[PDB]
Amino acid sequence: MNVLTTSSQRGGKLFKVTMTLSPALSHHPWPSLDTYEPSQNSYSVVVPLDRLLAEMTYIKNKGGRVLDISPADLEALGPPDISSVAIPLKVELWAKADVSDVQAAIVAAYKQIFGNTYVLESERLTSAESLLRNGSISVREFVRLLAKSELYKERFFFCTSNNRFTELNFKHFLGRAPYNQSEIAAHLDRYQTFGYDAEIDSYIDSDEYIQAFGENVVPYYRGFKSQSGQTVESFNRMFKLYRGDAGSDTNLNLQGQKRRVDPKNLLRSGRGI
Amino acid sequence: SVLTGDNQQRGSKLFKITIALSPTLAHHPWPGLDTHEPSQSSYSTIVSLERLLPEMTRIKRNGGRILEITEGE
Amino acid sequence: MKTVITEVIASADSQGRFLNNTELQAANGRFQRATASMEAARALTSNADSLVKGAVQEVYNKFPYLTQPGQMGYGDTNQAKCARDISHYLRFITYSLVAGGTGPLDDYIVAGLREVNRTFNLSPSWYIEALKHIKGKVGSQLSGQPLTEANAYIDYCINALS
Amino acid sequence: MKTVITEVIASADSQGRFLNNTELQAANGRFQRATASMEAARALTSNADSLVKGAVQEVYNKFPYLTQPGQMGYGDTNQAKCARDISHYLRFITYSLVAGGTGPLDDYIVAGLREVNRTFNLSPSWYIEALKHIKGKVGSQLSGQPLTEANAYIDYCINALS
Amino acid sequence: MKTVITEVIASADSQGRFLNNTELQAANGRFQRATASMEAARALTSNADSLVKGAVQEVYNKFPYLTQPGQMGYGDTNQAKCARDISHYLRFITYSLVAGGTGPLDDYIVAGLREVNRTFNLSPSWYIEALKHIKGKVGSQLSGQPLTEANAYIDYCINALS
Amino acid sequence: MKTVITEVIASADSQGRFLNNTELQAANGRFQRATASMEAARALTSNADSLVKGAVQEVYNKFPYLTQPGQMGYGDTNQAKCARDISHYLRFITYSLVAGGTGPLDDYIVAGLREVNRTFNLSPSWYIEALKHIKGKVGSQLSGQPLTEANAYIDYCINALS
Amino acid sequence: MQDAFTKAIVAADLRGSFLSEQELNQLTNLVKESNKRLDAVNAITGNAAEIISDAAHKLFAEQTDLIRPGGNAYPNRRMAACLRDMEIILRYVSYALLAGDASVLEDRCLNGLKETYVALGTPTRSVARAVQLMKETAIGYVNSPSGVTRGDCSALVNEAATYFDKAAASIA
Amino acid sequence: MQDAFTKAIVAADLRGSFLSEQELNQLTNLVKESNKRLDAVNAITGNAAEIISDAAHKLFAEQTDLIRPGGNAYPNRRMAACLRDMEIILRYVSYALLAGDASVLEDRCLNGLKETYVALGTPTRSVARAVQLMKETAIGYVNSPSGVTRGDCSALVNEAATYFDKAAASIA
Amino acid sequence: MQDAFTKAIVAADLRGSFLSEQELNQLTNLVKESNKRLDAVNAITGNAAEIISDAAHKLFAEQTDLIRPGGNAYPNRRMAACLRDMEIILRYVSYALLAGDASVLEDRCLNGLKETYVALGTPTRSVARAVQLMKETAIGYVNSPSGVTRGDCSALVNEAATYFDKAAASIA
Ligand SMILES: *[C@H](C)[C@H]1/C(=C/c2[nH]c(/C=C3N=C(/C=C4\NC(=O)C(CC)=C4C)C(C)=C\3CCC(=O)O)c(CCC(=O)O)c2C)NC(=O)[C@@H]1C
Ligand SMILES: *[C@H](C)[C@H]1/C(=C/c2[nH]c(/C=C3N=C(/C=C4\NC(=O)C(CC)=C4C)C(C)=C\3CCC(=O)O)c(CCC(=O)O)c2C)NC(=O)[C@@H]1C
Ligand SMILES: *[C@H](C)[C@H]1/C(=C/c2[nH]c(/C=C3N=C(/C=C4\NC(=O)C(CC)=C4C)C(C)=C\3CCC(=O)O)c(CCC(=O)O)c2C)NC(=O)[C@@H]1C
Ligand SMILES: *[C@H](C)[C@H]1/C(=C/c2[nH]c(/C=C3N=C(/C=C4\NC(=O)C(CC)=C4C)C(C)=C\3CCC(=O)O)c(CCC(=O)O)c2C)NC(=O)[C@@H]1C
Ligand SMILES: *[C@H](C)[C@H]1/C(=C/c2[nH]c(/C=C3N=C(/C=C4\NC(=O)C(CC)=C4C)C(C)=C\3CCC(=O)O)c(CCC(=O)O)c2C)NC(=O)[C@@H]1C
Ligand SMILES: *[C@H](C)[C@H]1/C(=C/c2[nH]c(/C=C3N=C(/C=C4\NC(=O)C(CC)=C4C)C(C)=C\3CCC(=O)O)c(CCC(=O)O)c2C)NC(=O)[C@@H]1C
Ligand SMILES: *[C@H](C)[C@H]1/C(=C/c2[nH]c(/C=C3N=C(/C=C4\NC(=O)C(CC)=C4C)C(C)=C\3CCC(=O)O)c(CCC(=O)O)c2C)NC(=O)[C@@H]1C
Ligand SMILES: *[C@H](C)[C@H]1/C(=C/c2[nH]c(/C=C3N=C(/C=C4\NC(=O)C(CC)=C4C)C(C)=C\3CCC(=O)O)c(CCC(=O)O)c2C)NC(=O)[C@@H]1C
Ligand SMILES: *[C@H](C)[C@H]1/C(=C/c2[nH]c(/C=C3N=C(/C=C4\NC(=O)C(CC)=C4C)C(C)=C\3CCC(=O)O)c(CCC(=O)O)c2C)NC(=O)[C@@H]1C
Ligand SMILES: *[C@H](C)[C@H]1/C(=C/c2[nH]c(/C=C3N=C(/C=C4\NC(=O)C(CC)=C4C)C(C)=C\3CCC(=O)O)c(CCC(=O)O)c2C)NC(=O)[C@@H]1C
Ligand SMILES: *[C@H](C)[C@H]1/C(=C/c2[nH]c(/C=C3N=C(/C=C4\NC(=O)C(CC)=C4C)C(C)=C\3CCC(=O)O)c(CCC(=O)O)c2C)NC(=O)[C@@H]1C
Ligand SMILES: *[C@H](C)[C@H]1/C(=C/c2[nH]c(/C=C3N=C(/C=C4\NC(=O)C(CC)=C4C)C(C)=C\3CCC(=O)O)c(CCC(=O)O)c2C)NC(=O)[C@@H]1C
Repeated sequence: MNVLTTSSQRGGKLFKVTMTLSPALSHHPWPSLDTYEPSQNSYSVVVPLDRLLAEMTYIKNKGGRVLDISPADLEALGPPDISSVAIPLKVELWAKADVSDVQAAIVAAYKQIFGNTYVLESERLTSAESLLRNGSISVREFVRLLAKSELYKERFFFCTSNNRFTELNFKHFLGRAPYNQSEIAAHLDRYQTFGYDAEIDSYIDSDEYIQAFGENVVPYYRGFKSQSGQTVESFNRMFKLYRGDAGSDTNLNLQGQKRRVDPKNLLRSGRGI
Repeated sequence: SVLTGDNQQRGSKLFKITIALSPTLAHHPWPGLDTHEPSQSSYSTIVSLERLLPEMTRIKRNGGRILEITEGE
Repeated sequence: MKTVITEVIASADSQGRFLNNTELQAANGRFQRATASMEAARALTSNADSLVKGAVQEVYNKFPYLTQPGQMGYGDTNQAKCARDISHYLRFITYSLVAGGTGPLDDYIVAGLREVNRTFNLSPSWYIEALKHIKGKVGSQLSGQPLTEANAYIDYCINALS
Repeated sequence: MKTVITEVIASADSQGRFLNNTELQAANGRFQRATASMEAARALTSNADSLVKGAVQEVYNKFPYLTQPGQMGYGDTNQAKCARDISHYLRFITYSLVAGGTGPLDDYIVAGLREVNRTFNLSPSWYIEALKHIKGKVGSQLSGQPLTEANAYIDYCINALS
Repeated sequence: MKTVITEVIASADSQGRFLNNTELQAANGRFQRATASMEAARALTSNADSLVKGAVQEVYNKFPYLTQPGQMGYGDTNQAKCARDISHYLRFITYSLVAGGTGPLDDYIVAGLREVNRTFNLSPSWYIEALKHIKGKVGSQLSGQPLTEANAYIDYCINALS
Repeated sequence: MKTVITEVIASADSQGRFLNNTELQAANGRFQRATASMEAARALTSNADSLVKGAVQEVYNKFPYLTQPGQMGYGDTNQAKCARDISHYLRFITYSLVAGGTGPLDDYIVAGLREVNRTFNLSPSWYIEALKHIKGKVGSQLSGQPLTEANAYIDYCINALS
Repeated sequence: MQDAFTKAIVAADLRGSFLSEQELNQLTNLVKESNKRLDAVNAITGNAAEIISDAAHKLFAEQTDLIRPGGNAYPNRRMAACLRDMEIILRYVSYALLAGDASVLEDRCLNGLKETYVALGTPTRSVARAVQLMKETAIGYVNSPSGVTRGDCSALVNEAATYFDKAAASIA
Repeated sequence: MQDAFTKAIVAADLRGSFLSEQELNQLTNLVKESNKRLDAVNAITGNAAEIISDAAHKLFAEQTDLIRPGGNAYPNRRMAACLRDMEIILRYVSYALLAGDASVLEDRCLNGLKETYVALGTPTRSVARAVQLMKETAIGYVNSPSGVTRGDCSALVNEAATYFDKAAASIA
Repeated sequence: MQDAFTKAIVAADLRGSFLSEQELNQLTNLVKESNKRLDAVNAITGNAAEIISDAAHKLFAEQTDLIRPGGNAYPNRRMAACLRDMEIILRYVSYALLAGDASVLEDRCLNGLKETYVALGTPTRSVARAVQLMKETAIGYVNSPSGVTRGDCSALVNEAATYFDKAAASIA
């Protein structure tokens, strides 16, 4: 939830704490077995740093358990600005592209395909770049090569879960976020029989890819603007998948690869399987 | 597009495919009705056998038809 | 075709880098093992036939009804095929021992296995017995690492079949 | 981090398949080699210091002007750093021997090498000499495969630096 | 779930357009047919049991050895399962008649059919006989379009199984 | 090639839109500037040679050891090259002044700069001095905006080199 | 990624130090066991299909409802998933076993798994159960092979267990 | 892909036969050379950077015009490419050398190379030249190493040559 | 796509005219047959699996070599493809049959097929053969059903044939 003050009247960094409530922790003043209000299954409190230790011990000594702690300053921050992704920009690689134009595409591709994540000089792929700019490879095909590359696998696919990798994939290859639990299930099954290459192939091959930026257009962010057959919630999920500019998909950070989109949220948009 | 070297990293027999291009297959990111590129109304690509079936089926459903198939080597 | 050597090349190639010490170490592994592998192949190759007879046979004992008229096991054509097929499995196995990888097996036998078998109503079970019976016999002519290798590959198929 | 073991896992994992005989062969290779590798590391680790002194020194002989005032080689701080740095290179090399892969080298030393060096105006050349001088000394304390291994890794850096 | 009605909605929805005459025509088709379909379902639903008994039975006649000890057909648990399963097939078929589409079948039965069957070593063949035997019986209680419908769906499964 | 004029065309072209007031404003900016730029180029072009001599020279003063035998600065071939190279830098700079964009510089000089320099062991430092020395001389023949322009471009390279 | 060797390195790195002689001796001996280690892995991979098949049978005999209409393993499509999952978990476990380190398993396979099951309504407890059932069967093979030189595998066997258990726990 | 072993297999397959004992003996001995083979490769990879650097210097001393305005190696951008290419070719050659088979080299690398060069207006002749220059330098190392057991590498040396030459030819 | 109706339209359009009364009567008649038409299709789809299975058996009994090492249907992988292809062709044919027009079949399926087969080294003759084998079996069902109202389907039967034949021809 929103927190209204970053700091207590006495100086003290507030910290939002989220717990699963337990009947002992709060109960109705009613006859019969004590029940916590259902709406507050996940309770949140903002506590000053001083009372944080005591607060957390008490929660845990009852049947409570801590879902997560977060500094109030990071919380109660604006939802990321969509300014740059509201209109993506878009890059076209003409035939007979001069030297600079090819460079721009390359850069743009690395940006979108890898997230903000930085690609070092050694990481960068000369061979693939070589092919582009003497013809022979489509922008589309380059994009396939990047997702095949180990660089991609090491960041996105080898650290996190396949559940996470799918949506990670969706965002990079298609601006969209994933809609529905089915998409996640389909990709997982594809991966088990066909393997990693076939799964990567299935996003570029998909008509949604073809319909937008089909060939010789660097992929851009379709999500954040209204798309055909897109669940309304997907738009919200795009805010979870995409956090600000200068926010990346990073194996590097503590517990780097986690799920931006909770499984339950996916279930809301659609169920059936 | 003449292959400078085997485009694909993963290896199988490769086949060059020349297709007449529908605007849909390569729409330009332009306002109004999308136009495929004039310079190439006949994109030619190199494909691995495994990808060859998916590539052809996707080409088929889109307007454009296969002008010719040639083994890439 | 997937062998140790091809893979390291592939991996090296993807990242776009020279073969460094990492990969050579791996290669070395393949070559050291080969001596055992090769031995195993010589042994299977020689006893081939006898292994095949024994297997085919077994299958029939295991599934008597196959030999009854109107069944698959019945009438020589089918028996011939049955023989042929097992020969193949064996053949490939030897190949794989020598190539030092599952490669040969994957591409000949395994890929498309299911659908073939479905469309012609070959029951995996059968093949399996064949293999098992074989494995048992091989478990006499061989020993130590040579044996171990033979098994690995034989099994690999069992798992693919099942 | 790239070692033999991690790679085969990775490759297996990508394809979505169990570790089969192919990969184990490779692993085996890494383990057999280790005995030599490990030996080499014990040797470098022991003589570390002496190697470092010798190297740093060398560099100055090779590039006298560095020690003149207003240069990089001049004034103790810099010398200290110079020492430190080479120590590092060595340290990592040992690591890589033991880990049985370039991995440790790649991630600590190599990745970002260029830009660091550019921004602080460290000339690759220097490092290189250091290494070469080292290589020469190591070429006495070691022999046979142990030696060979040591070289491989040392070189790997030379090439990355250049 | 794929029924006529859901599909046209889907198609309309994808293009982003209102349901126009095109789709309604289609829908109309589904509704006209329903009368026959519904009839068929009432007939199967009533004779369910008897159909099931008959089928299970058949299978055993067709594959005597199943009932021998150490086989799959042997011992009540298995027989119970065998019954259960066929019941299901039937159940779904009725559903599909009423829903006016294969949908119900696809999502319950067909999706994942192969792998389940593989992992538990259920032979498609069996099921098939069951179905066929059924089809034959149904070919008495029904007639004309009602019949035709019943067949269609029954077959649809045969093909999926095989 | 990146100049003001080419870019606005490009941007217009991408969006698929006519050149509107926005872009022309930009163009107007360029061409207004040109008068100064052009002046600067006339000045560099004329004194070229003298600038080059002076620079090359400087470098040697700055790095005496280069002229010693067994070094890079030593023996005429190398000196010739050294001259040639700097000429180039200058040449391009003039071009860029006239073109009214960095374009010419980017494509000739900058792209691939690093790797070339690495593979042939040219130390960026050198070039830089050359440039600096130049900048200093130019800081006499020119004045006001003409000067300012000259600097901009000269620097642009310094930054690219470093 | 990580494994036994790499790990020890990393530790050493933060101290900023060459490897302790003591520490080498961990790795030295680790090498010696290799052969055993390998065979262990080989045993799992060789029997994979079976391990699962088996575990499943037992899982469904116990929790009848999973396979009853309205349960989580019904209908076929769901059942298939359940089997697939088991396999995956196993696959990873094996990987770990070779590496000599949980990490790979924790990051690729386990992390975030639990939450998925709950949101879907897949009952975490049952999943865990399955994992154990697998464990026991697997050990069965690891520990009772044919044509291997007879010796003591316990050390490896236990480590195997642990991996399975980390799995069970984090899912549960 | 292919390599020496796999190849022999494939041949055998089309005949439909088990491998001839004679044929095994090719492979048996091929194995025995491994160690030599490896060291050869190791030598190239170890010296890679240099090999190229060297070859280049010589290439440009000979064909001065390549580096003059209007030539193909000018300006920087182009030069860079030219270096990169040389290296690639080398990389592949090495790969082949390990495999014990031209294929990999032909299929990934050489195939289409000529045509590219042509379309660009790169002078194929000069490219070929470079490849040879490389060849000689490379052999230099293969044949004169340090810390290797003394023995005869000729067999390998020649095969190396051939690979280089296939390259030279198909480019040219 | 195209089909019988749409086609007639298009023709009419280029003339710039309303549909000819004569032309309507083609379509009017076409409608009358629909029920027959449908059943025909239904028959194929219902028997699909079998049609193929059957044809294949016969194909391989005749051309033994296809399944011998060195032949085109060997090994498994290839065999699989060959089966798959047959089926596809069938699938399309059915589509056409419903549409009342070859187009769909020609454009999606037949176009380019010959050349593909050629490049691969697939023997076009044999493919064609298979198609016929299929044809006969298929007609078999179309023409001999049970529980359908008895009447004359010939007209449809022949059109079916033609489709199969277009296939045979263009492949061959
Ligand atoms: C009974 C038909 C089914 C069932 C019920 C059940 N509920 C719980 C536990 C809780 N149920 C509630 C419900 C409410 N709390 C509220 O305040 C309100 C009204 C405002 C409701 C409706 C809550 C909050 C709990 C959890 C905490 C608590 O005990 O109050 C259980 C026990 C779960 C446990 O493990 O503790 C059960 C069994 N579940 C069944 O088995 C039936 C199908
Ligand atoms: C240097 C002053 C301090 C420092 C920095 C540091 N940053 C990272 C990693 C990243 N930092 C960023 C930064 C940005 N992303 C953007 O897009 C922008 C604006 C557009 C910025 C400024 C990002 C994206 C990353 C993550 C990706 C990546 O790391 O590759 C690190 C590396 C973290 C690691 O553990 O690897 C570091 C070190 N840290 C210091 O020590 C200084 C105090
Ligand atoms: C032996 C256990 C049983 C048996 C086997 C049998 N097989 C067939 C038919 C085929 N079997 C295969 C198998 C392969 N052919 C290959 O090329 C490969 C890869 C090297 C394999 C594994 C194939 C492809 C077929 C289909 C057609 C053909 O054989 O060319 C039959 C005939 C069944 C039929 O419907 O024609 C039989 C009987 N025979 C027995 O007696 C055992 C029960
Ligand atoms: C020795 C050949 C010369 C020398 C070295 C020297 N180095 C620096 C500064 C740095 N050295 C490094 C190198 C590394 N740091 C790392 O983290 C790693 C990986 C483990 C390496 C290889 C770094 C990063 C720096 C920059 C930051 C720092 O201060 O550590 C200097 C100082 C130059 C400066 O302006 O900072 C020097 C002098 N000293 C000599 O005299 C030789 C010529
Ligand atoms: C009858 C022809 C034979 C037979 C069948 C039999 N089936 C099983 C086990 C399963 N059968 C199915 C089938 C379905 N269950 C479903 O939920 C659906 C979709 C709605 C179908 C089609 C499934 C899923 C199972 C596996 C789970 C389970 O335990 O039931 C068995 C038992 C297998 C075992 O190894 O224990 C049997 C025996 N029994 C006979 O007598 C015939 C040979
Ligand atoms: C002058 C400060 C030093 C010097 C220079 C020098 N350069 C080379 C070799 C090259 N220099 C360049 C530079 C360019 N060539 C271009 O086309 C461009 C872009 C337009 C530039 C900037 C290149 C490409 C080379 C490589 C080979 C060549 O000369 O063309 C050398 C020779 C070094 C060698 O061994 O290869 C030298 C010496 N000479 C001096 O005296 C200073 C130290
Ligand atoms: C079987 C032991 C038990 C079971 C499993 C089960 N799982 C699903 C569905 C999914 N399972 C996953 C899990 C994973 N994603 C990953 O990336 C990994 C490895 C890190 C796993 C293991 C996912 C993402 C799904 C959803 C998508 C899909 O189905 O492919 C089901 C189906 C339930 C549903 O409603 O989708 C089942 C049944 N549940 C049981 O009943 C067993 C006890
Ligand atoms: C432990 C669960 C079981 C066991 C194992 C065991 N193995 C050995 C020795 C070896 N096992 C292998 C196996 C491999 N080495 C490899 O390189 C590969 C990959 C291709 C494999 C599969 C080898 C080669 C050896 C050495 C020779 C031999 O087989 O004996 C031992 C001996 C003791 C030791 O290695 O330290 C043991 C004990 N024994 C058990 O008790 C279980 C059956
Ligand atoms: C260097 C010895 C000579 C030289 C090389 C040179 N090459 C290019 C451009 C390219 N060369 C290649 C090379 C490859 N394509 C492949 O598929 C492979 C094998 C897998 C290789 C090695 C390619 C792709 C290109 C075109 C695009 C690119 O970025 O390289 C150039 C530049 C040509 C231009 O006009 O831009 C050059 C200079 N040319 C010489 O001067 C030497 C004789
Ligand atoms: C040939 C160009 C030169 C040469 C080679 C040579 N090598 C050996 C023997 C070995 N070489 C190696 C090297 C490796 N084996 C590996 O597993 C790896 C990768 C990690 C390497 C680099 C090994 C282990 C051996 C065996 C022991 C040894 O070093 O002697 C020989 C000896 C004959 C043989 O075939 O074993 C020779 C001749 N020696 C020359 O003089 C050539 C210039
Ligand atoms: C079987 C009756 C005969 C046969 C078939 C066969 N085909 C292939 C390979 C391919 N066949 C096709 C066919 C199609 N691709 C399409 O797009 C369509 C429908 C739109 C068809 C009909 C294609 C494209 C391939 C190659 C790629 C792929 O398999 O997807 C083979 C194997 C050839 C190979 O070397 O891999 C075979 C065997 N050939 C015979 O032997 C039979 C007489
Ligand atoms: C022709 C190959 C064989 C044949 C066909 C035949 N069918 C009918 C009549 C009908 N057949 C159908 C079938 C359908 N209508 C639908 O809407 C659907 C899809 C859900 C089907 C499958 C229907 C409804 C009719 C009309 C009523 C009826 O069947 O009694 C005839 C009768 C003539 C007519 O045009 O109505 C015929 C001849 N009968 C054969 O024996 C041929 C071999």
